Amino acid sequence: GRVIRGQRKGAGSVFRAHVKHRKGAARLRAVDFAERHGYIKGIVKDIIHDPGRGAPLAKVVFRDPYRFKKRTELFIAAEGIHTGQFVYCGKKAQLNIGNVLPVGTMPEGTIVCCLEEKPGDRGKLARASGNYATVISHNPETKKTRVKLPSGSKKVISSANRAVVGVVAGGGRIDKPILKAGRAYHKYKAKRNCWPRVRGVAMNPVEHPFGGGNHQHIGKPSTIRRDAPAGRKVGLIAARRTGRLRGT
Amino acid sequence: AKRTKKVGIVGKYGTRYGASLRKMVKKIEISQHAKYTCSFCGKTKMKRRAVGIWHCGSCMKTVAGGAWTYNTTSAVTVKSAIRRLKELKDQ
RNA sequence: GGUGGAGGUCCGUAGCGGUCCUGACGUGCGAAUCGGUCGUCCGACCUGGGUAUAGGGGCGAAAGACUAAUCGAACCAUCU
RNA sequence: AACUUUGAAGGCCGAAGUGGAGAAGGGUUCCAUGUGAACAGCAGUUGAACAUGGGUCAGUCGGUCCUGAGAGAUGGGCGAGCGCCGUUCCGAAGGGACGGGCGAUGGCCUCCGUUGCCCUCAGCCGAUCGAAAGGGAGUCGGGUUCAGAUCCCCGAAUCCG
RNA sequence: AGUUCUCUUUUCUUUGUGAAGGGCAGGGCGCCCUGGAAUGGGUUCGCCCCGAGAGAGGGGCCCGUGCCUUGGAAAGCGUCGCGGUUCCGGCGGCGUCCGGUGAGCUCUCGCUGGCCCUUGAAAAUCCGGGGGAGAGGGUGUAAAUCUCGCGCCGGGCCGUACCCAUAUCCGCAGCAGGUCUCCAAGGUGAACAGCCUCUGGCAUGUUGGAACAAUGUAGGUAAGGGAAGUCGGCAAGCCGGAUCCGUAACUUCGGGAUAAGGAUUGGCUCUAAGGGCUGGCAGCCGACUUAGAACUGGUGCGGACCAGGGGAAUCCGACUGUUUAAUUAAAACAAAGCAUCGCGAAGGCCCGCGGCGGGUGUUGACGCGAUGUGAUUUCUGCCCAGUGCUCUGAAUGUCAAA
RNA sequence: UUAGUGACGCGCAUGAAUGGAUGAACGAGAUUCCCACUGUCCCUACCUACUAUCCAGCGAAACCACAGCCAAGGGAACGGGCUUGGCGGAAUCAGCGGGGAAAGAAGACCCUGUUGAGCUUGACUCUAGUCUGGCACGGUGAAGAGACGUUUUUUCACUGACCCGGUGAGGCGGGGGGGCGAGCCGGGCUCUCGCUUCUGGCGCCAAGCGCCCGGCCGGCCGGGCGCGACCCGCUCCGGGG
RNA sequence: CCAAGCGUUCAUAGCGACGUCGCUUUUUGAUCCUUCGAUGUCGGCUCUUCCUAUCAUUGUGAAGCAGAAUUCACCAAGCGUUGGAUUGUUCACCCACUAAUAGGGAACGUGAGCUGGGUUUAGACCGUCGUGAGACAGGUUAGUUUUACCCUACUGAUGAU
Ligand SMILES: [Mg+2]
Ligand SMILES: [Mg+2]
Ligand SMILES: [Mg+2]
Ligand SMILES: [Mg+2]
Ligand SMILES: [Mg+2]
Ligand SMILES: [Mg+2]
Ligand SMILES: [Mg+2]
Ligand SMILES: [Mg+2]
Ligand SMILES: [Mg+2]
Ligand SMILES: [Mg+2]
Ligand SMILES: [Mg+2]
Ligand SMILES: [Mg+2]
Ligand SMILES: [Mg+2]
Ligand SMILES: [Mg+2]
Ligand SMILES: [Mg+2]
Ligand SMILES: [Mg+2]
Ligand SMILES: [Mg+2]
Ligand SMILES: [Mg+2]
Ligand SMILES: [Mg+2]
Ligand SMILES: [Mg+2]
Ligand SMILES: [Mg+2]
Ligand SMILES: [Mg+2]
Ligand SMILES: [Mg+2]
Ligand SMILES: [Mg+2]
Ligand SMILES: [Mg+2]
Ligand SMILES: [Mg+2]
Ligand SMILES: [Mg+2]
Ligand SMILES: [Mg+2]
Ligand SMILES: [Mg+2]
Ligand SMILES: [Mg+2]
Ligand SMILES: [Mg+2]
Ligand SMILES: [Mg+2]
Ligand SMILES: [Mg+2]
Ligand SMILES: [Mg+2]
Ligand SMILES: [Mg+2]
Ligand SMILES: [Mg+2]
Ligand SMILES: [Mg+2]
Ligand SMILES: [Mg+2]
Ligand SMILES: [Mg+2]
Ligand SMILES: [Mg+2]
Ligand SMILES: [Mg+2]
Ligand SMILES: [Mg+2]
Ligand SMILES: [Mg+2]
Ligand SMILES: [Mg+2]
Ligand SMILES: [Mg+2]
Ligand SMILES: [Mg+2]
Ligand SMILES: [Mg+2]
Ligand SMILES: [Mg+2]
Ligand SMILES: [Mg+2]
Ligand SMILES: [Mg+2]
Ligand SMILES: [Mg+2]
Ligand SMILES: [Mg+2]
Ligand SMILES: [Mg+2]
Ligand SMILES: [Mg+2]
Ligand SMILES: [Mg+2]
Ligand SMILES: [Mg+2]
Ligand SMILES: [Mg+2]
Ligand SMILES: [Mg+2]
Ligand SMILES: [Mg+2]
Ligand SMILES: [Mg+2]
Ligand SMILES: [Mg+2]
Ligand SMILES: [Zn+2]
Repeated sequence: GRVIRGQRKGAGSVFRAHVKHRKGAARLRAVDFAERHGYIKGIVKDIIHDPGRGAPLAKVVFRDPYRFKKRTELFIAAEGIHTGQFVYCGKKAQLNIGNVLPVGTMPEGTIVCCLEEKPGDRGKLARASGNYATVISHNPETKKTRVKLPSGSKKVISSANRAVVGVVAGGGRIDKPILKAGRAYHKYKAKRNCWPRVRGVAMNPVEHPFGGGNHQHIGKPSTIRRDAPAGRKVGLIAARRTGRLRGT
Repeated sequence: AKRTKKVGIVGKYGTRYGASLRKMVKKIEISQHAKYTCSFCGKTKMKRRAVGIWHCGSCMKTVAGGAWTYNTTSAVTVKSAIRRLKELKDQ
C-alpha cells in the first residue's frame, strides 16, 4: 500500500498552518516582580480580529518598570472589555473582568480564561472563544488549586498560576449553521489544509484500511486498538463505546 | 408593502439549505446586523466589525462581545457572579 | 404604492469547461485536433510568476487520478 | 511573371482586429546591399534562406536595495562518513556613538582636524539570499536614423550625494 | 478635398501645448468660531445627522491630473507660395476659432454603503512629535544655529535591436493546438452579442488552370402524411426580442415562472406629458423617452442579425461545486447538516536513520486530531452469542529475561 | 405494449446514519406518455460550396514467398497454385467494397510456466513502531516490615544528576529596619503589611544631603566618593525529580 | 414399413398404438482435426443469390368432394410471401391487411457495408456471497468502431488482334 492521508499530515509540507496574516501569539504577561507582589496597570488599545481564531484579541499596553518604554501585550479578549479600559495584572489586582490574578487568591466559583497550565507559562487553558474554567477549591498548605476545564475535566494546578477573570469573547460562534461548502471553504482557508475531507470508504485499498470493495463498506470493525501502527489507526481510535450517548 | 410572508432576511437564500436551517440562521442574521445602543455614548450605533468585535461609530469605543449578539447570556451572568464574589472577597 | 439592491440567484458575452452528433479527421492540421450543439460565467471563480512537497515517495472535492506524450509505483546509469 | 514592385479596381480582418505596443521564450531572426546553388512540399525577379557589412548610447526606464512564502551558514546537536537537523533554539553573538579625560601628530599651524587609549552610553534577538508584475527619490516636450532613442541632439526641469 | 445630369449654404479631413513653479476654478473635510434647536428640523438615488451642539451665518485645512500664466511660439500641425547644394530642423503669408450636450464609453479622484465562523503582507526607507542633556554672545566686523532663496561639483556598473505568434516562442516543421498582458472609433442594438463601415492591416492561409460524373464533407428546399423510421425523435426541425394581458399542480411559502396560453410590432403625419437658466407670470435654452391618434402598403413589419419548444409523470442525487489530460461528467466524489471516537500538553494524531529533532501549534476542548452518514421534513426498531474495541485486577490459571 | 404509471406482496435475496420513507427547487443524469414540429420515414428529388475528376508543376507512405479467373475433388476436414472439368487475348481509366480466411499488433479471452506484479487476510517467515520486565546512568534522610553492624523491600520526604517553563536570566532565601492592628504588667511580642484602582495624560538619562579634591582671584569655576537605592548568602527564577 | 384401433358401418378418405427402418444438418449435444506473431465476437438494417421438406398462384389426382368452404397427394421454386405496438433481441405475442402472409442456406451470408441497442475492459449503484481484497449465464447507468491508391471479382469507359 501507500502512505495514507493521516500519515502525510505530520510531515509539514501542504499541511502546515496558515500563519501569514496572524497577529502574533496571544499570551499573558511574563511574570515579574510587579505581578509577584503587587499589580501593574495596563490600558486596552485595540481589540482585533485574528485570522484562524474565533476569539478576538486585545492589545494591552503596560509601562516597563525598569526602562522608559511601552510594552504591547496581546491578550485573549475576555468578553465585556473595551478600548480605553484599564486592566491590572498581579497578585493584588482586584477581582474585575479582564484583570489577571493568580488563581490562588481567587475565591471559589470564579470564572477564568487563558489559565496557565503551569506557573509562569503565560496562559494555556480555556482560550477558545466563549470558553472558561471555574475555580473549585484551594489547598493553601500544598499551594494548589482545583479547577474545572471546559472539557469538564478537573485538574489540580499550582495556586501561583495566573489567569484572566471572565469568559473569552466571541462566544456562541458554533450556534450558526455554515449553510454552505463555500463558507466552510473560507473557514479553513484561514486555518490549514484540512478541507474538504474524503471518506475512507471512498478510496482504494492501497491508500486506506477502509478502502475498496464492490460495496462501500468498512468491512472490519471501525474501533481500532490504541497501539495500532501509524497507517492503521483509523476510525474510532481506542473507543470505550460507540453509538448514541443515551443519558448522562 | 410586506414583500415576504415569513422568510424575512433569509429570503436572500432562496429555496436552498432547507427550511429549518434557514429558520435557525434567521435569528442570527438579524442579531449580528442590528445596531445596538452604545452604553458609553447612547447613540444607536454599536455595530459588529468581526466575530466577537463590536465597534461604535460615534465614540469609537470597541468592545469584546459575543459572536452574533452584543453581549451573551453566559457573559452577562458571569459579570454579576464576579461582582458578588468581589464583594464577599473584600466584604 | 414606491424606494433599496441581497444572492456559492437566473438568461448570457470575455474567460474557464467539454454533453451530444456516437459529426469531421482517423498514414490527421493535431501522438487528442476541428464544427455545430452544449456546462458555468461574483465565486468552492479564472489566471501569470515566485515558493514548498520526490518515487513504496509526494499529491489526490478519490478517477488508482496526477507526478515532463511514461504511472496499480516515474525517469536515468549500474548490478547485467 | 498566376505568385515580385508600382498604379487602379473588387474584397476581407471590422476596435475582445488579420491594428499599435510589451512580459516569458528566441538570440541577430533586426537593417542595407547582393544571389537565386540548396531550403521556403507549385514558382519566385521574392523570403525570417544563403552571402558581405551594419545596428541596441540613460543619475531620472528596469536591474541594482527591501522584505514575502521560503531558502540557508555559524553556535549547538546528530552522524561510520560525504554530511544532515536546525534559524534563535544548549552562544562571552556589540568592533559602534554625542560627550568627557589623557597623550602622538599635523594644517588655511593662529586654533582647528586626525589618530591611539581610557571613561561613559548602547536591546533589537539573528550571517546571508529571496520579486525585470509587490515596496522603492528623481524627465518631460520637440527634432533626428537604413536600422536606436523618455537613452542621441535642441529646450526646459528635477532627485540624491 | 469629394460630389454637382438634378438636389445638397452639402459630405469628408483638420482645427496643440509637456514636466516643474505661481494664481484660480472645482471637489472633500469626523476642522474651527458665534449660537442654542419640538409646531423637531436638516438631508441623500439610498442613507444618514443633531443638547456629546442641528439648521443659519463667518472662517480654516487637504487634493486641485481641470483653466490661466512662466514654459511658449521661437516648437508642432494645416494650407498657400518662393528659393537652394538642391539628402537645407531652408525661407515667407494666413490659420491653429466660438459654443452645446449626455444613465454615453475608458480612466481616474472622492463620498457613502453592503459581505465575511473570509478581516484581506513585511521590510527597507522617510517624517513629525514629547523631552531638554547641551551649545551659543554680551550689545557687537555680534555668536552658535537655519528643513529659507540662490550659487558650486558629481551620479560609476549591467540590460536596451527585432518577433511576441494562423511564420522569429513550445509542440521534430512557416503545425487549424498551446502560450501572460496594455489602448480600443461610427451605425444598428440592452449590449465588449451578431451584421456593415473609418483608422491601421492583409492577400484567402505550403500551388494554379479546365470541368460540374458517381460517392462524399458542409449547407438548403420539398407536395400529401406527420415518428409509421430507429434500441431510443439520434438528427433536424418548431419556440425565440420587446410591449400589453394571463398564468395551474405542487411548494421548504423563497419559488414553480419567460409556467402554460393569447394579442401587438413596419412606414409616415401629428397630439400630450415628462426639465434647465434669467427677470401660479414672461423670455431664452435642451435631451432623450413614454403614451395616444390619423393615414398608409398585395397582412407585411423583433422582415437581415440576435434570439427558451412546451406539458404530465417515474428513478437517482437536495442544491452550487468536483472528477478518470487522451473512450466513462454520472446516480460517482465533495458538501452544509447529523452522529460517534481520542486528547488537559511528560498529551492526542502524525513525521523522522538520528537528537533537548519535527507538523498540528502564532494551537488549548466553541480546539486539534480520527471515522461514518450525507440539505430540509419524519423516523432511526430488536440483537453484546460471534468478531472487534474498551474497562477492573494480585483475587489470579499460563507466562521471558534478570 | 416483454415498455411506463397506480395497486397487490410468505419479499429466490427489501428495511432503518452498512441509514428507512419523503419531498420544493435544481440536473449536458436514467426512463414513459402527450401537444407542437418536422425528410426520421412512406420515397425519394433538386440546388449551392469544397473535394473527387482531367491538366501544369511537385510529389510520399502502408504492404509484398511467387502471385493473382472459376466448379468439384481430395487435402492440415473452406485452394490462386495440386487432380478432373469449365476455359485464357495487349495496355489501361473511373468506381466498388465479394474475396485476398487483406493490413495494423509475437491474442488482451482461455490454458500452461515450479515466470511476475498491484491488492487482501484467519497463509508461512519476518519487521519499524508500540506496551511491558530486568540491568546501567542513579544519588541523600527518615521511618515500617523483615533477614543475618550489614542487607532485601514498602511509604514518606530531600536535591545535586536528569527533565520542563519563563526572562533582555531585573529584586530569590534569610536577617535588619519602618507602618497598621492584637495584648501582659512606657517596653516586649503574637503577626501582618512594604506606599500604584476614577479619568483613553505624564513618568529614564537624580533631586537633596554628607564627606573629600582640584583650577583661578573668603569669592567664581570644576570634579570624586557615599547615602538616597538596607545587610549577608552557594545553585537566575519557578515546576518536576 | 406392419396394422390393434379410431373414423356410427368400414384398418389404410383422413388418422394410427405396440413395434420397427430411414433421411437432414436451419436444434442442441459429443469430439478437439484447422486457426491463439489474432479469420473482428449477437441482433437489426441493406442487397443478391440458391434449396424445397409447397403457404399462395398455374395444370392435376383423391375425399367421410352436393354447392361453398376445406383436407390428402402429384408435376412444380416461375412469381409472391406485407404494415405495425412490446422486446437488443433471435424467438415470441398480439393488432391490421392480404391470394398467401411457407420454411430454410450462402464462414449460424453480409462491422476496410453501416449501427452499437445487447454481450464482453477500465467509472458507478443495488441484492446475494466473502473477515477482506473481491466474485455473480443477477439487475442498472455511462463507456474511441481504424486503413483500400495494390491484386482479383464486379460495374461502367478507352481500346487491342
Ligand atoms: Mg473508487
Ligand atoms: Mg490496506
Ligand atoms: Mg450563479
Ligand atoms: Mg447561469
Ligand atoms: Mg466521431
Ligand atoms: Mg478519411
Ligand atoms: Mg482551490
Ligand atoms: Mg516521506
Ligand atoms: Mg477501481
Ligand atoms: Mg499586435
Ligand atoms: Mg511592430
Ligand atoms: Mg518549391
Ligand atoms: Mg527582414
Ligand atoms: Mg541546512
Ligand atoms: Mg537582496
Ligand atoms: Mg523590483
Ligand atoms: Mg516594482
Ligand atoms: Mg538629460
Ligand atoms: Mg450647523
Ligand atoms: Mg506657428
Ligand atoms: Mg521642544
Ligand atoms: Mg524595443
Ligand atoms: Mg477560399
Ligand atoms: Mg492564392
Ligand atoms: Mg501559415
Ligand atoms: Mg414534407
Ligand atoms: Mg405541407
Ligand atoms: Mg415505432
Ligand atoms: Mg420497424
Ligand atoms: Mg436533439
Ligand atoms: Mg413546470
Ligand atoms: Mg448532483
Ligand atoms: Mg481538483
Ligand atoms: Mg476520459
Ligand atoms: Mg467526455
Ligand atoms: Mg458509523
Ligand atoms: Mg439501528
Ligand atoms: Mg461483543
Ligand atoms: Mg412506445
Ligand atoms: Mg442495505
Ligand atoms: Mg497534375
Ligand atoms: Mg491463398
Ligand atoms: Mg474485400
Ligand atoms: Mg502469443
Ligand atoms: Mg502478448
Ligand atoms: Mg511443471
Ligand atoms: Mg509475487
Ligand atoms: Mg513493484
Ligand atoms: Mg499468520
Ligand atoms: Mg371399428
Ligand atoms: Mg485426438
Ligand atoms: Mg493469420
Ligand atoms: Mg476478413
Ligand atoms: Mg486480420
Ligand atoms: Mg417436390
Ligand atoms: Mg455470420
Ligand atoms: Mg466483409
Ligand atoms: Mg468495423
Ligand atoms: Mg452499448
Ligand atoms: Mg464495467
Ligand atoms: Mg458482508
Ligand atoms: Zn458609542
